[PDB]
Amino acid sequence: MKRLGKVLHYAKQGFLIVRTNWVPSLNDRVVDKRLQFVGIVKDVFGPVKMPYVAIKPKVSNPEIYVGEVLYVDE
Amino acid sequence: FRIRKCPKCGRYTLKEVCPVCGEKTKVAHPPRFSPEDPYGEYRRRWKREVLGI
Amino acid sequence: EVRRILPADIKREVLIKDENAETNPDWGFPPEKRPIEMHIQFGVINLDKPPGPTSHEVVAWIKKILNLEKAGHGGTLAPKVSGVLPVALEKATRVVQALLPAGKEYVALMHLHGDVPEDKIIQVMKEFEGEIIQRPPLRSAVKRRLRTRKVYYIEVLEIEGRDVLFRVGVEAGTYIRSLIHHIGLALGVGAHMSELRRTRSGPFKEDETLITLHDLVDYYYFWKEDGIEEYFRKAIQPMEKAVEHLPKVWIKDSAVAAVTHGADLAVPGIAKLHAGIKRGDLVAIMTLKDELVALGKAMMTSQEMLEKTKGIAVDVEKVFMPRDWYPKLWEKRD
RNA sequence: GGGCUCCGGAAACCGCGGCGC
RNA sequence: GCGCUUCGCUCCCGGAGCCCACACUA
RNA sequence: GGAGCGUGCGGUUU
Ligand SMILES: [Zn+2]
Repeated sequence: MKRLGKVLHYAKQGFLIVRTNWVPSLNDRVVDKRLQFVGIVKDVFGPVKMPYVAIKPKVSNPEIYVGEVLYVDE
Repeated sequence: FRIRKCPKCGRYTLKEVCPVCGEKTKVAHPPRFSPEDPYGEYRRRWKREVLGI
Repeated sequence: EVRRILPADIKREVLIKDENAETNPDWGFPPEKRPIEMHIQFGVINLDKPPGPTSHEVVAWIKKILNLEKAGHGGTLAPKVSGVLPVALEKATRVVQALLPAGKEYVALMHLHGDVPEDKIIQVMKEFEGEIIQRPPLRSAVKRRLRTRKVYYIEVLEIEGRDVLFRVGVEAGTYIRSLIHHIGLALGVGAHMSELRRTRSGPFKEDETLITLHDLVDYYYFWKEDGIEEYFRKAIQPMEKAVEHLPKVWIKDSAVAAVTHGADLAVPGIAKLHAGIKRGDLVAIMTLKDELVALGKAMMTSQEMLEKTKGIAVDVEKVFMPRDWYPKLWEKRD
């Protein structure tokens, strides 16, 4: 598990947007700064250098994450 | 539809006037065609007129 | 001067193999100088498709109305999408191939599901310029390589509140609803595609040449009924246009018949060619009258196609020109 | 034996289904 | 209620017809 | 009584 990025905001459709330096992949476990499972992925998209990871969360509370470093469990 | 063009100038826009250009903009997508083309007859009459035929 | 140049655009140098080679005017038919019927036989319509019908219906209609035996299109557009759609005719239909890999250019209306400050919109738009990701990875498939897609430019002409108007250049199979939706996700608010309209498909531009079903049909009747070619003539492009972007080689009149009869093309038959050609890539073989003969794949580098003297240099794959036009000239001596 | 062209690999329905106004 | 569900292209299988061509040096 | 681009299935008029 390496870091993923700071959460820029919550997408009105239902996704956490963490902006990134490297590319993850579909169905990677994403966690919190204390290994607290956050969600799974559905999209990376945009500049192959510095992409965007879009997260579809699976805990009921989504918006709590704005402005946090959501680490990416292997 | 919403997408528009200077006829004389070709630039695209949403506005009904050309930003820095002459005339009034037209809907970008071309008008719809039916294979029957029930009225082409008329149209061609028109067109002949407009371009000496 | 410009911000809008694709890979098709890049001007490729002519390298001359035989300085002297010259074409006898008697054989063949130079494109923009061939009888109306033959012009149709080997021609392509740069059509401004309307929204509503599917890409093929339109074709189907054209076929029907012009009384052709065959027609077809390269690169289908969704029924709601209008804009540049080239329609290939009769003996020309197969050319279409050429266009599929070729670059696209579009005009698009992006509706937003939420208010983002204007200043920050043209900023997140920017970063989508260059090598972009078009599908997520790590599956079962422990891959090499990846699904990068090239976006040549993003130009934002206008932006009122929630609606965003921008022009964009893109590589071959860049799914366009898919792109807006992604920037949507990225801005958060979410977005979709109000309208879209293709301004370019490779050599095919939104220009003096681009014709609607309406003028088309009508110019047709002007010819058939009033006996007036020019209008209907100026409506059909030659097929040679469908390759304007491609690498070309030009071949002595002697060579043509062989190729039209399906011979592969060997080094001594090349009068001149394009620089920068590499192995196994689509190439168009032209007569010195700049008419197309066939498509093949390069067997040699252009860079040395001229240094060598014997051997084969294009597996000829598609014969467009009729055998008729050029005499059999391999009636040699030894 | 090797290539290239052209003609095949069905058409006219009616019933369900799917897609869009 | 109207329209569409494929014009075509590639691949395979099967004919029929041209050809076997290193490019005639003015 | 052929596959795919592409959504198809049931019956009748070669
Ligand atoms: Zn203007």
